Amino acid sequence: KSFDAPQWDLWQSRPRSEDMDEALQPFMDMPKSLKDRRYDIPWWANPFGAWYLQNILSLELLKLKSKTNAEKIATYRSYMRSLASGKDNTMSDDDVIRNIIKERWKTLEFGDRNAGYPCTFGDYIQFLNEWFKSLDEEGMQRLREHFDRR
Amino acid sequence: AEERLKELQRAPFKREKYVSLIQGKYTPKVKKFGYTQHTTVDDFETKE
Amino acid sequence: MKYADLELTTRGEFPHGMKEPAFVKKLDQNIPWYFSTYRSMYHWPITGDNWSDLNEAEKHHDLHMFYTLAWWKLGEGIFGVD
Amino acid sequence: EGSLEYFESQYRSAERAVYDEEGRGVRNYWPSRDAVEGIAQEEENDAQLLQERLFNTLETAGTSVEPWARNLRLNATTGKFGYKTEIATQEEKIYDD
Amino acid sequence: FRMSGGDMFVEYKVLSRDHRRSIRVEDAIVDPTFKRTVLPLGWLELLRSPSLRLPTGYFVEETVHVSLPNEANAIIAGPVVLYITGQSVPVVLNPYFVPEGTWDMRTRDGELDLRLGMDAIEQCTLFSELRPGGLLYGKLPENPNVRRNESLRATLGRYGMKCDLAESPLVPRPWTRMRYMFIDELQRGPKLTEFVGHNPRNGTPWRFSQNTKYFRIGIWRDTIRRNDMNEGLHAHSSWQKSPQQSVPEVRFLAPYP
Amino acid sequence: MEVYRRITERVRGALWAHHGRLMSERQFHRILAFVYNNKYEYQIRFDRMEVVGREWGGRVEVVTTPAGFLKRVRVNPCVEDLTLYQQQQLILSAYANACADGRKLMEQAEMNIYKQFLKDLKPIVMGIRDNPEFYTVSENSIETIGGVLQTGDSNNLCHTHRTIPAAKARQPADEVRARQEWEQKWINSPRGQSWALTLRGKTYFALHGPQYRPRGAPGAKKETLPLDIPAPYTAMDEKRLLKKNWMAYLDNKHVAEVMWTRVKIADREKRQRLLQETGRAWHRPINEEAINRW
Amino acid sequence: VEYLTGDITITTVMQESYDALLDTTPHPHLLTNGFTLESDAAKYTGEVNKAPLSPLQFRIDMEMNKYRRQQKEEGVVRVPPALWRLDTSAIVPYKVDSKTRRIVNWREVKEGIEKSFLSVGLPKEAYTGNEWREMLYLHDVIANREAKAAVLEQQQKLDREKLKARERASLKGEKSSNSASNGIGIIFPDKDGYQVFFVDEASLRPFGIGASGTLFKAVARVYPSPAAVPYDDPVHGKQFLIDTTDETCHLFGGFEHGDRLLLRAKSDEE
Amino acid sequence: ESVRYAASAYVKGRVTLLESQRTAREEFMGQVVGIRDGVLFVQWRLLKG
Repeated sequence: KSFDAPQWDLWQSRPRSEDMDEALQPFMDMPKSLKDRRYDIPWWANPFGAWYLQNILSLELLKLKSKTNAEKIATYRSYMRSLASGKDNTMSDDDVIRNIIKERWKTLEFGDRNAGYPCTFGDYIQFLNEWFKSLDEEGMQRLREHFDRR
Repeated sequence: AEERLKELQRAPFKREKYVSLIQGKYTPKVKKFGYTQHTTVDDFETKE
Repeated sequence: MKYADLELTTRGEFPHGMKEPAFVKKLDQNIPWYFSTYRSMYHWPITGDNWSDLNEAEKHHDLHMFYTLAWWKLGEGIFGVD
Repeated sequence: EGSLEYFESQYRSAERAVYDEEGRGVRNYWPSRDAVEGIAQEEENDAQLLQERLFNTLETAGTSVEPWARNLRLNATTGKFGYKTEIATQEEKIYDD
Repeated sequence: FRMSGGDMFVEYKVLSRDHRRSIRVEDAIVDPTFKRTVLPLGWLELLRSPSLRLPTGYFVEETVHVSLPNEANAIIAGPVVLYITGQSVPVVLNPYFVPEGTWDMRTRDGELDLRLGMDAIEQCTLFSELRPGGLLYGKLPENPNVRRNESLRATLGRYGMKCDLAESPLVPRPWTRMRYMFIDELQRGPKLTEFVGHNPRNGTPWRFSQNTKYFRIGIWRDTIRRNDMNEGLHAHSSWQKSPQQSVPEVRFLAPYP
Repeated sequence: MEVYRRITERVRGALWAHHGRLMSERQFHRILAFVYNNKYEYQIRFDRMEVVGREWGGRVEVVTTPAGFLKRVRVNPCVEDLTLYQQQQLILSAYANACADGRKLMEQAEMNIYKQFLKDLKPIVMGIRDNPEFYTVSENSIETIGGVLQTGDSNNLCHTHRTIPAAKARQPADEVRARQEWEQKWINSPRGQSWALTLRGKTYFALHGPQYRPRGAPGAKKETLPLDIPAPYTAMDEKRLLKKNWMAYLDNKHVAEVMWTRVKIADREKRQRLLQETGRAWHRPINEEAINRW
Repeated sequence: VEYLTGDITITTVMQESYDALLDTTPHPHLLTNGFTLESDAAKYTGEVNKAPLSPLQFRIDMEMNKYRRQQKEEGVVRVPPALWRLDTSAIVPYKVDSKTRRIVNWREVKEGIEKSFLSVGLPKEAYTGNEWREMLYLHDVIANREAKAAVLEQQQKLDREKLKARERASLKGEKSSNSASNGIGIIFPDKDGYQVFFVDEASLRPFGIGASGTLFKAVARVYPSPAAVPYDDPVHGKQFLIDTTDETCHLFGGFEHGDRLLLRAKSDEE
Repeated sequence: ESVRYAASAYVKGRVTLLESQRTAREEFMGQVVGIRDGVLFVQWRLLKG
């Protein structure tokens, strides 16, 4: 056996067919006896899927800092008619919202979830693997576009 | 007739308030120019 | 779907492709010319529409793309709003 | 449209809130600190209206959802999962190929 | 393509194969009751252009009964190109050339009563007019597979259509299928294209990585004394001193960096 | 093409000269594109018809689409006896008088296009001069680093014109709303009730009611209030560029400045020529202090 | 094209095999017939017996996602009316064969979800009188749209047969040329479809307008206000403002003004 | 109990009770078409919108 750190690409060098049955590598390497013990449950019962559901997908639970009346007025009159020299920020609550989301992706950390953080790493790539196998044609097209862009 | 039936079934919804379900949202959403989502103009679009 | 609570202790390091390699002092062949002298048979990118039953281009590209997306955690925190 | 409508509505409210706060009817350029930094109660009332209709009818219809699913979804939205770590047998860990 | 009286009228242009000779037809019925399109026999000699590849004007010239329009009463002649006004793609017929006696369409004064059959409908955008909901669907010959009077949403409803397009939140909306479009000139510039191999087409775009035999001593000398310039083949590697590494599709004309 | 692009550059340049607004290249080209497509439409429809030029007596006839294409030629057997040279010249001159008639038609068409184009520019142009801050000084008044000097002569000859009512604003929009107020006032009156049953009335309703256009019929289905693009009050292309990259900002403002200068030079050339034609100006510089003494 | 030609057909064998594999393989959003229950999934699900998806909760989350979507796209949501309630009546849960531990009705479930989701949530009193009226009318108009199409096509065949019969068997001698073939009949669109109108001297002349091409101006006697027409009834002792319009009356089942209508009364009287 | 059209939809009874009250003279531009069951058909031209 080779005891150096695991490569994630090993499937490309070896002609083993159980590989291609699953997306990510550590699940390709998984014995059948263990794969038997993964049980099918709703996608949000996967703690990472839960995290994704709460933070990203649920807008309704997102609260924004409420604007004062002065702020409401200055903002409105900025939006409707532009006069130069003004504060360049005037940030759309759309931009703000998307900033809060992207920093929610920043602040997401994995680990033991009896400690602080929401997800095991294994938990995360597990949801990821279930999802990558789950892709349609236009699904993985959207994926590859997303990948080419970012 | 089908589309008009759809309008009528959704007609009581059109009489209520607009309210953001993100509370603390004020600034309007931008709808850009030429996006297919936003085109209201039917030049020749008949039932046919 | 198909969830178990699994412990994965060691993931190998990031596939950024750039890691300081193992350093040596002496080398086996002391003959650097072999680097510049080496040729190979031609790599032809395509033959006749490039059809294959194993779909190689598509499949291999996606498989690389998957663990790449995994490691960058979908590139989702990196970009703010310009 | 409908962003703009809401937007314009809350502006109208905020400004007739600031400029005449007491509803006397005349324009006041020296407003109290409470009317300037004060938040509109209409925002809160709108949240409470959504609560009263949309979410309430959703929990009402969610009454007859079978118990494990409610308890599980509750675990999800809270974030606490009692889950026992599946332990790979020595044969699935060290002695596996 | 225009509508009247319940049916289509299309302008088209008949042509020999080398496009030496041509005939316009202004209003032709699009009728899918004709297995194959019919022309007056007289045109056979008008459209015959004897090129090099076809020493006689046509590749196929034979006699068929052709009793469908109205024992060899007609002639199958191919291949004659046909350009319909709506379509970008030429349609290539092997039509029935009919004499006067077999069928005479003089029908109204100056009017030749020509029509287009499924020979030419199969090859156009016109074909999509043949499916349920289209404008030729009424005129399909009766089948078990084609129900005459059904409403469209009734039919599609049987095939499994439930709601309107992307109405359920589970199906992504059609227009987010394509969000970004990549045009090198408008953003970030062109790629830096290298090769290792014989040609640009015969090699790989990739250089060799740091783990190469010949690159290790060099890269070492380059890590230790960073500021002085170092000999080696370690230059050719994908890895180097500068923050900008050599890997494929570096955009080198981009303003930043 | 030329007559249009000159006016559009006039607009872009002026837009940046008077207020700090830039027009997006996208916009600038899409104006012109709309003119072009207009011409194209007029062509599409012009080819469905024919113009007939005729030479000597009626015995040489030439049938040609207004674009100058030749469809038919009829000729008397008289012509057949002339000469190849004279036959050619005859037919060619008939063709010429045909192209003449066609070109008369087309030039009316083009006048029409120019009018539509102007009408489409008007919210922009009248967008920039209809503001409470817009002003101009006479072209013959000296300009110095502080401000502009007063032209001395004929204190009667300088009249400042004003486009804006100085009391509370009456905008074009209020005028359109006034127009539909009068439409409804007329319609809903008894005499108007009887008029709406006439042929004139139904002509009016067929042309100018959009509200009654059946779903899917071409054309606007509501009556539109006139576009308002007040120039100093609407940020256009300079704010996006200033947020994104300074370099493109400097380049686009540079383009606008250059265009404005160019326009102004053209106006100076036309002025000079009109001045020479009427003999107030010489053909070479005779006054060099008007140039060298600055 | 082969399907529309009749050449290729979907058979019962193809159909049922199609259904077989549609049952026995994994569906992306739903549990499928031929999904095996796992005893030990209780470690997570919390229950040993039942199926690890609840169609009711799935529907609910679909509603939630519908609103989250309308918000993501338009920035704002319309608050549902107070008379609005989600209809859960059409939803049935997963049934499991105890012996083989599989899900028997997958299709019953899917049909349930779709049928519930499509249904609008609000009753009759959430509407204006006019709105409810027009809605009923339009239901009937579709459901009959089919059969009316049928009847119409039949009568069209009858009309054309009558035309070619009428032109052929009247006179062949004067109707073979151009004046009589253009002359005897026209196919032209009518309110319900392309119909056949008879153009003839003997047919047209009682009306005092020349022929099928005649242009004309006319002056007609109309109600000054067809919206409100003041009929006085001695019998009921009533003042009646009656609305003679095509639309308002169309709403009532399509009956227009001036329509000759047989009705037998129910308590035979026609 | 039952409603059915006498003859065809387009054959129209004369409404006498409202006939005396038709007042306004209104103008039309149109084109003759044909005859179905003695009923004259017309195509109107100036048409709203």
